Amino acid sequence: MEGVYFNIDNGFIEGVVRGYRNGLLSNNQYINLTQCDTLEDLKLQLSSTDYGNFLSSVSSESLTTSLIQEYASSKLYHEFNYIRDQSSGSTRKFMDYITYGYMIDNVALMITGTIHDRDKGEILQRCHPLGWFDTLPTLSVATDLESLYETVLVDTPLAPYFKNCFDTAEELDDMNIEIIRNKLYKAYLEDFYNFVTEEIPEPAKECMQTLLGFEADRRSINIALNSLQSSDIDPDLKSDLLPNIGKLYPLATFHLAQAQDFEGVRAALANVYEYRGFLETGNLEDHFYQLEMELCRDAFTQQFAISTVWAWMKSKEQEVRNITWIAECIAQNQRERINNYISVY
Amino acid sequence: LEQILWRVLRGNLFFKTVEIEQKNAFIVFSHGDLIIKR
Amino acid sequence: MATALYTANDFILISLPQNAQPVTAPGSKTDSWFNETLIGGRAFVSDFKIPEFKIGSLDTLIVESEELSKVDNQIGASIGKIIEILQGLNETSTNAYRTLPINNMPVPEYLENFQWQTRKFKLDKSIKDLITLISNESSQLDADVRATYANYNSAKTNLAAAERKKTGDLSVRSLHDIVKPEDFVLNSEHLTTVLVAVPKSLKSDFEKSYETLSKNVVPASASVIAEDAEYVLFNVHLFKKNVQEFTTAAREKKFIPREFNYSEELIDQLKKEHDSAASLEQSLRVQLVRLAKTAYVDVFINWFHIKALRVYVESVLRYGLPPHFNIKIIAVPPKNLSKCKSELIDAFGFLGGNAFMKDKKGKINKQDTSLHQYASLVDTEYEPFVMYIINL
Amino acid sequence: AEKRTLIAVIADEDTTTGLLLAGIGQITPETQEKNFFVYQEGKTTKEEITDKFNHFTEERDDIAILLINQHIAENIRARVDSFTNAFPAILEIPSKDHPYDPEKDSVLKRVRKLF
Amino acid sequence: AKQKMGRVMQTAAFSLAEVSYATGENIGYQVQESVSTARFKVRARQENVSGVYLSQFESYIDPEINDFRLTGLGRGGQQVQRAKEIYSRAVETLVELASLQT
Repeated sequence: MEGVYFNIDNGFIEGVVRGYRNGLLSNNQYINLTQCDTLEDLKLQLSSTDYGNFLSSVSSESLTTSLIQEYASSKLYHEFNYIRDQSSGSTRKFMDYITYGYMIDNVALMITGTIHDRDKGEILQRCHPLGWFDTLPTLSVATDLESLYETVLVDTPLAPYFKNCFDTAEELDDMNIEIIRNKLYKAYLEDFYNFVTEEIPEPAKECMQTLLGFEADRRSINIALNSLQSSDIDPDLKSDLLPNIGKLYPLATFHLAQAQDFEGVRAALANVYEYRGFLETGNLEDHFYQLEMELCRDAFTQQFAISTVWAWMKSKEQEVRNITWIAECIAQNQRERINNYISVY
Repeated sequence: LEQILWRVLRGNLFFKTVEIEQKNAFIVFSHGDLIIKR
Repeated sequence: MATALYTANDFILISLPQNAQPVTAPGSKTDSWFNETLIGGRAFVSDFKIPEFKIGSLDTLIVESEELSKVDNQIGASIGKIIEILQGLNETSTNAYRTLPINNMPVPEYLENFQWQTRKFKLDKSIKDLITLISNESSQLDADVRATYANYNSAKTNLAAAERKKTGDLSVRSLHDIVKPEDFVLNSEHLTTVLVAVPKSLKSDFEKSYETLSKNVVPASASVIAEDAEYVLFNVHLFKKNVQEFTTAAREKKFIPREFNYSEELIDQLKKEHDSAASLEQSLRVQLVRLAKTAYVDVFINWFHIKALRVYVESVLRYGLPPHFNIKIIAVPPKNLSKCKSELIDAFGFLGGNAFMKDKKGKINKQDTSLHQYASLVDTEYEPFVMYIINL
Repeated sequence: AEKRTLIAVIADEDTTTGLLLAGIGQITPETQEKNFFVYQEGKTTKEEITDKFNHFTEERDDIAILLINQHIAENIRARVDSFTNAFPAILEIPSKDHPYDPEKDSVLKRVRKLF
Repeated sequence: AKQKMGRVMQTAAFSLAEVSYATGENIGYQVQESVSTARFKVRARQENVSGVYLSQFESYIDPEINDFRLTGLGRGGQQVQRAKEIYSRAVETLVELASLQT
């Protein structure tokens, strides 16, 4: 409903997130940036965004490799640490779990990579509000479940890696970052439905349920398509099968994902999606990005709710990859393949 | 199940017999002299 | 069932010996038991027998049966791929090309008159070379329609790439269809042509700030020479040295600068690329339609001959003695193959054995595993006699 | 006869990551030493590239062709120009974000003299 | 062949650098840690039509050697798998073009 909630904490974070969300790359800037092939036309459209402040300070016409990583790291750190540092209450505490869930995937791969005997001297942050030297090196250096639970217990609130460490303590899911990443993606998908069901009374959310259901179905279809041709075990949980809409069964997703190759769950889930009968990874990769990009601009119309900040925090992952692919492709003198096929932003 | 798999993968070109042993089971099949490899 | 069956009739291919009889009618022929004892009295029986081929031994018959089953499954998938490729072009509906006369004759009349007649096949050669030649001809016929569909998709992608240069948003498009000798002068090094894309709200700001946007400009050039759906196109003439200051003031004014140069070869190649892509896609669709129709007809005839040879090899390998048997095709109506399959399987199930007979009806296929095919090399359903399910 | 199946790679992290993802090299478990050396932009020195090229050139016999970039090969042009044996062969290719140069080819200098 | 191999290596390095920069994580550490076998190998053969002996190379791919476990992280897994397949497809033509140097 509307007119019954007076949360000033969501109104302050909605205005602080709306101030950075106002001067951002919209769908017209991405459509004009994808069709553009000039340095002045590409730098002029991307220069008016939040990531274009570094291009305004340091003027350039050709996008470099280190400049896109430094501008994307400063844009993500300024868009995440600035909004997270200025928020308080249940809005900041609930907003910290979204960054902790995104940083838990890199923290689990760094923790498994530390026991895997791999080199590590630089780690990029996508949506993690904490740096890779304060919280990531302590959890990555520790290899025991008692030290990971003790280090996870010091943080407030608890991160999602405690349940993955508790499930992985008995050796019930996998001994790699693949099955722990799929089970962590399924538990992260269930945590959004639990938080959306818990916050359904005070805040009114309608676009967050459709964006969470479409992002959960596209994340389950992308997780099932990612385990295809990769030697996925049928007994272990690796396809991310779970009920989130009502038209996706676990036997159809895991059976069609593992060794069956049955795209009936895509057409049975919906007919307005980009891929419902396709079987190629190239068209399914652009169709999953076009389906995940939808429900983002329409969710930004409503204000005074965390559903707009939930899709706005998830839009920076596709916007950073689209801006990095468009800036690297246009700066590298080449044509975009995944960015040219996508039209929904 | 071996007779069902042999009948499903080779048709009716075999013999289905069973003999009680001391546990074990005595089986015997009959076919051509040139189909010993198959 | 089938991926291309919408309103087509179903047929069941059965094979039995010439001295067999049913279990529900002792002392009666199989033709009278199929015609009179059929479910509902509307069962249509047609001849499906063919001439016998030279057999060397059972070892070559087993490998010919496995290669005939794999070539029958590959021809069945190749027929559905050409049927889906022909249905995707919008040249055949869900009630045409599945229930109409194919090969200039009906499905029951052409199937009843199919006595192993070919124009490139013989009756004294090996069946393995004819089945492999038919499977290679159907695979090449489906590969030709797939290559024609890929070339039509590439021509449609080239036409879609030329459509962005032909019109749309002024970000990659260049004016090559509205250029004249009175709006763009590039005959000397003093004057040049620079395009500036401005919005509808910023038209007065670009028209008023056009004189102060750069030094050495040409007045009276504020006109709508081109129009878009997100911005307006304006023409401005100035020196080449002032393009950096005009582009800097245009970028500071929140405008969209366009890099365009006066050249007839760019507009001629830009129009010739879209015309060649449109003519190439238009010829590729017309060639792909007839190639898909001829590949569908040749894949249908090769699928029918491969199905008859696979049914004869499966009946000869599964039956043993005698070498000759009664092979016919029974035409069933739509949504009636379960009763004829359960009655024919229950009636003819006692011929093979009482331990390998089970109740089954219809044909249920799956994406993970195609069932009800009677495969002799992979795990699938099996019956006492030769039984094949064909869904048109 | 065939006595080498692995290929050495000495390039940037993008080309070395694509070549390692393609499966041209691997890590032998007999000594726990990889068959490739990643070149960090500004992090590695010329002594590690010359030690890795010297260890992969004569210290190993399973390397069929030794890959080297034009930018990384310029700092090792003395040791790369001094090595002219075909076992393993040295193929100078263009580096990432760099154009083709005829002066960065050791085979072109010896092939140019007395051609 | 050195110019075409340099152009194809520049395109494959640009696509792998675009996929690695778009992934947002160190893909080289996970690819180097998960890489313990050689999927694409070469065969040394003696094909000499001349006064002396020549060295030839033939590209071979193992059928049991599947794709490396580097996918399954959401959107970056499909781009890493397609970048690995395009990197191997460019690496086969790069080795086949660079085989004549010996």
